[PDB]
Amino acid sequence: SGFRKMAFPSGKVEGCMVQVTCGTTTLNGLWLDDVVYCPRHVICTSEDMLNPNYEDLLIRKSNHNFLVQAGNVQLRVIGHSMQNCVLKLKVDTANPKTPKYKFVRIQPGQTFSVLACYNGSPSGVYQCAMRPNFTIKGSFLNGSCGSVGFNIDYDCVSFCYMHHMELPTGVHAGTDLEGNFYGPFVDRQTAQAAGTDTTITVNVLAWLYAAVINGDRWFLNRFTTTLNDFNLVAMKYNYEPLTQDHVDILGPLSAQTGIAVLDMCASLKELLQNGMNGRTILGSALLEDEFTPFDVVRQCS
Amino acid sequence: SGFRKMAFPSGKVEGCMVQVTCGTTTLNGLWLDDVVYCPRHVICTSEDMLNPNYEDLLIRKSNHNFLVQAGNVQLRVIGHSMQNCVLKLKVDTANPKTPKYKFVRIQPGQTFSVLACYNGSPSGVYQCAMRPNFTIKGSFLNGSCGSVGFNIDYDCVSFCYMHHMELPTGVHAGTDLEGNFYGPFVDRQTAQAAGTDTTITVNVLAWLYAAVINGDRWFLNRFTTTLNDFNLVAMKYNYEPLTQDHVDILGPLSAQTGIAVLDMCASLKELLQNGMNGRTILGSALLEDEFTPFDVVRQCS
Repeated sequence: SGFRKMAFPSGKVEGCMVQVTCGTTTLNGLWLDDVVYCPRHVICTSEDMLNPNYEDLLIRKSNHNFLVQAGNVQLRVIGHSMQNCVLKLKVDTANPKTPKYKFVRIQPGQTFSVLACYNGSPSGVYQCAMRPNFTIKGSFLNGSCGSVGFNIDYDCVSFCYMHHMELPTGVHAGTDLEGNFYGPFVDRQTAQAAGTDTTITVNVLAWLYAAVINGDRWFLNRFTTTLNDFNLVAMKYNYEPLTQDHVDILGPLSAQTGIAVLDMCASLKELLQNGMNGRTILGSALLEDEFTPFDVVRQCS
Repeated sequence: SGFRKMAFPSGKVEGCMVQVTCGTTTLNGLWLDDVVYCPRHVICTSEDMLNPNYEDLLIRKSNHNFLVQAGNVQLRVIGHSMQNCVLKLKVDTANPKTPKYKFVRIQPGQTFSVLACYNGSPSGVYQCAMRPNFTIKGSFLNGSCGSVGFNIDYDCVSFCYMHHMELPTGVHAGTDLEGNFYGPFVDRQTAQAAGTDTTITVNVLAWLYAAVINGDRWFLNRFTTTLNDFNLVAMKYNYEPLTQDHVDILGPLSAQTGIAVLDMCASLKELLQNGMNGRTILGSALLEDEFTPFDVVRQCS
């Protein structure tokens, strides 16, 4: 029993982290088979970041301008290309520690682990959610660029995220491993608006189910409610709309606890309308939304 | 910028996890050089756990009664011994993935990473604190016994914790890697009292310093206070007494923020006496105590 925000074991990803340098800039890259992937802004100076023409800046670079270091080993670059906002450096050796992997583009509200890295060396691991507005609230100090987010299915690593930048607001933005940004962001140091962020309703409900399984039941109510009634309450509190697809994903958890989803929505409604009166749920004084239904099921199982 | 509860990268520990079976019971072991370490209650049935005589139960066992499996590999046991509450199985091969390691016994209020494992295979990693009452609030399902807690100093892994049991209260208890329990607990399925748990004051202060560095300053006050005045407030709120050793450890953080420790205690006092008025600090509605001063410094650096 008990409930912690758990990350995937990071070992399979640690063996893929490398350091990439172009000119003066050093950041993290991901070495898989004979390709190294890193943020294309590695080729920019701090002055370039105001308004970079990446194609033009990349033109000034040849294979020998890219220093790729894996531990103490030096890799030889035999090709370079830009794919969207990522650089792909073809190297002459396959990474012997390449795990089974896929590149996936995750959906807002899904969770993943981040291995935060500096100069190609891992420093820490944490679990987070992609926010509905396609930002992440991470821990990214200078030189963490190129650190990656991932999920693990027994032996396959699904890479879903590469860190690129901190917005002026302090939240973080990045790409999938094909270099397409999540959300409206660009790799340019300019003012950039993230949308209003909403709370991930299906995750909150999943976590409430986690709480019941673990013995916290005070929030359970006499009331029930309807999908439209609840969504009225959600819209007011900047919770994302709950759909029947969400209700269905919560099915196994409803089965385990014997609590119907709409009964649990009515508890959430009262929570939203009345607050927590200084009480806690699973040790938290706020409604937690970075556990998916899948996360809760896997941790309990 | 930004602040997350970060665990150490788990790779060095993943390569040490094995599965140990004696009779019907299977749990996790730690394979380092040519020794496997696991909880001695691996040799107990569920009936044995009421009141086990470990010496007598161990007598009925010989080397070939202990099945040690590392992935698909099978290890050969050439010796067994009981050290306090841990069994040490001498095997015929050194673990080739043995990192540089030490065994350390940590102090209450210090933090470490846990690799939660089931049948010798890792499932998740999280960061936690040893509570002042020598329990941990973990995530330990059936078969997590023998999962280990650790810190990492660049390349050395310092093992500090092995999980043994869940108390009837839902909190967890375990040993150092010499088999000495943290706290008053025994490896017996009987009612066991944990002391009153207190909040780790020096960690809360460290986290407040983290908050200032990250831009949350609302809690900063006009007041200051004294060590004895503050400790009056701490005792009332079940916070552990703050000493000059603690004030000193907070020195680097006081230097970075230009805020004297006692000024920050006065902010904490007002927080403790007035609550948070529905506000948050670093995204939390409660005062967080599982970051040490060292944790905060390392993450900011």
